[PDB]
Amino acid sequence: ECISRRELEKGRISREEMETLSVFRSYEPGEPNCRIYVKNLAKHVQEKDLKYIFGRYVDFSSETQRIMFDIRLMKEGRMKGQAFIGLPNEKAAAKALKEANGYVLFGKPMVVQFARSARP
Repeated sequence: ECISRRELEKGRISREEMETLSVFRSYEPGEPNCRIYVKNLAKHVQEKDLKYIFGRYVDFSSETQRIMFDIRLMKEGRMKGQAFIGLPNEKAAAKALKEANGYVLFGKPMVVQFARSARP
C-alpha cells in the first residue's frame, strides 16, 4: 500500500499558498540525483508514513529497486523533521519532487528537493 496520484493532488497546497509560506522562500530543487531530501516534516512522523508516500516511486517487486530504496528520518531543530530518501533512479526522484513538493502530511506541507549522494 502506497499513495495514489489523485490523493497526492488532493493534499498539495496551491502555488498561491506556496508563495506566502516562509519554508518555500527561495526554493531550489538542486542538481538531479536519485536521493531526495524532504524537510518541514511534523515531529511525530514515522518511517512508514514516508514509505506510504515515497513507496510510489518504487517497484517493490524488483530486487534492484528494493535495495536502492532507503528512508532516514532526523531532527530539523527544534520542533521539525528532515528525511533523506534514496530512490531507484533520477527519473523517479524528479517525479517525487514534482508530485510531493507542497504535500500536506500531518498538517505540514513538505519541502522536497534533491539531495547530494549518500556516499562521497
